[PDB]
Amino acid sequence: GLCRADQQYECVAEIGEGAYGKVFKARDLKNGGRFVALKRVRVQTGEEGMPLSTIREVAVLRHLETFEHPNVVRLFDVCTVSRTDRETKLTLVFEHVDQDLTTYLDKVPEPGVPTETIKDMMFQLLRGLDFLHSHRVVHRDLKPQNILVTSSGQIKLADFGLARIYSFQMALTSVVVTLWYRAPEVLLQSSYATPVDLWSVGCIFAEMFRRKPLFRGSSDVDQLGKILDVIGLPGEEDWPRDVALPRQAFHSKSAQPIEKFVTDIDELGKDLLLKCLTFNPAKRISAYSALSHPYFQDLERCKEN
Amino acid sequence: VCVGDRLSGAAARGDVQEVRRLLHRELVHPDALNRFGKTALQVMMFGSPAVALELLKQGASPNVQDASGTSPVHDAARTGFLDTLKVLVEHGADVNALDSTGSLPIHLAIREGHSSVVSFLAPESDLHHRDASGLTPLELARQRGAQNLMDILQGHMMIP
Ligand SMILES: [Ca+2]
Repeated sequence: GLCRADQQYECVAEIGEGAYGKVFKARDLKNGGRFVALKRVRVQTGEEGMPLSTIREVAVLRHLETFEHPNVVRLFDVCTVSRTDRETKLTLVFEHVDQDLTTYLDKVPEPGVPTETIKDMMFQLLRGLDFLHSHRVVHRDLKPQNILVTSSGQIKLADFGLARIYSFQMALTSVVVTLWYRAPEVLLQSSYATPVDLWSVGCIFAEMFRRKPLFRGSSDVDQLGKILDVIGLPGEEDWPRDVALPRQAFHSKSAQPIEKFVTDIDELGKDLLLKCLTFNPAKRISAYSALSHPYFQDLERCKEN
Repeated sequence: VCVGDRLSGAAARGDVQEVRRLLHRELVHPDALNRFGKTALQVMMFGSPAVALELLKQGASPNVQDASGTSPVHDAARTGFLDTLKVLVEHGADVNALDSTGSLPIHLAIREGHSSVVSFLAPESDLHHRDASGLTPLELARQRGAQNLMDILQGHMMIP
């Protein structure tokens, strides 16, 4: 192709696989032996001999990386390892952090995550997300497994930016898709934009206090029903036009007081929580407005001792 | 070979339930090699002490090294996860192992700024040891301008 990535990175373990290729944990032999994540991305080439839009998405990731936002994982390099008339093979080399939010939440002692740390971690998550949304990138699959947490408690968003494409049911491997953090407009197969990620933030916010997912459905319709049991049946004017599932198919249910499901959250947190878990995407808060909410008022950023 | 792939994949994902299933329900050897030549303890999600613990309770060798001499205690110290480093050293990992740059785990922890790891390692580490750039732990800290780390190290060196 054009670069020999195999001489700089040593694969150590296979950690994943998407529609574009496998993902490896690897060692960066030029930079101390630190771990990185190697994502193989095969880029389709078309009649005209040019890489198709996947190359443009990789361009967007390189663009984003020139800002070096602290709350997204670093893109250290893009290597083209092979070029033929049908495909380019790229290896994307990302910073790898050896802890996700799932594991942090699982190992923390009783009685759970300190209040102030929940606040600091939600502030970093929203800062990362506002950075992506302000460059028109929607994450679309935010969940505790691709929120990485450094040993000093810094949050980094990972696993975003490549278009959703068909792949042979995942190469036939890895088959159980989690719908627990998906937004109602996506479960309804309606049109979606950036508000889909604030729904997921709302679910993760709740989970930081609960240490158990808020809405555990097992299909699109069951996931919706578990949602509406808590927040109540939306008005007819909040139910999207032209979708297959009618408001009628669900219970009439009022909202429940959220403290039945989330204990220990203060009154400012409750307000922000409900503003992320707003059914109609047009009424849901934005990430930039969430950063202004009074909940973040006392952000106690490193005192003495 | 495929069980070493499965077991090390689970460990590197932090899937403690699949690690436990493989080790206790299927009784798999914790030092099985994956297709890259590594065990699960070498490649494991280093911020999940529960993974390290399952693997070490079942017999994994804590002192494995790769080519270069990097062992699990180097990676725990570099990534800064003191909880996993303590599990490793409770099960017999050597805190004075040298990687190929001749660095101790405490050299790596200093380079990354991880001050709770440097306090834990200071009293057991060879604080006179020089890496391949000729730097003891204290000299490295001073070169980074890490005054908090200097104070920790020098308290262990000023025996008098
Ligand atoms: Ca950079």
